[PDB]
Amino acid sequence: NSVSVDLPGSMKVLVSKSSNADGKYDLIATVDALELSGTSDKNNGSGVLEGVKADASKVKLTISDDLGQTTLEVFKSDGSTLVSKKVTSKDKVLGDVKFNEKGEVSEKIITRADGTRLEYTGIKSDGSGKAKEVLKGYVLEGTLTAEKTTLVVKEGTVTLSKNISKSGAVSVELNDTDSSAATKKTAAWNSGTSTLTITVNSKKTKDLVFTSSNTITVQQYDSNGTSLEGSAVEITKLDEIKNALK
Repeated sequence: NSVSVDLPGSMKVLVSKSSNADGKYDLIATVDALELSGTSDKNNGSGVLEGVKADASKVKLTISDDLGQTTLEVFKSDGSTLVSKKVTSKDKVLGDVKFNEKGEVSEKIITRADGTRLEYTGIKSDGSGKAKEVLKGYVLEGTLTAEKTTLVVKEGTVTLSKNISKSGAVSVELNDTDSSAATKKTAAWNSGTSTLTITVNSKKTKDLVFTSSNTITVQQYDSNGTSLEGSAVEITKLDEIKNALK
């Protein structure tokens, strides 16, 4: 009979134990009560399965040859224009995409392997939109363009801008409208260490590290302004980021 194969994206497919006369394997899957079926020229669970929703929407599940990626698509009833696409890649990152009534990308939610998210909404034909980053304990809000995602935190006269380029590189900057030389914050970004160093009155006050684990840490400098003291503290709420900008 059949063998179960575990799939990325919390799905299972049943593959026939032997091939048919064309050398092909039968595939069966049930995705949220919808039965999908297909035929594959591989034996491991990869290939294409199809079904039809009760509202006549077409559904297709594509499993990559190495079982590393799954793509679950919903189309309009003639199967020609996309409604939604959910892609789990081999790093277990999830891409959740909605399309407008003409099947152009309208909304995209990226769920990282650690569960943090980038939520892109109201996406227009120039790739611009609204953006939100969902971190552990807090949320950052901003905009999207074809060039970058910019998430903004404001505290007093200080604006902190976290940039995620179209390819995923992070840069951070700080602007302060304060004109007093004694209290105005300025800042320098070190991309190599993903660290923003804040300075007040020609002395370093703190390092903000934007880590590869999608967290922010804050570490203070000593009263001189030249060396770090203590240890970095992980931000766990938006208030703590704002406090670092005071």
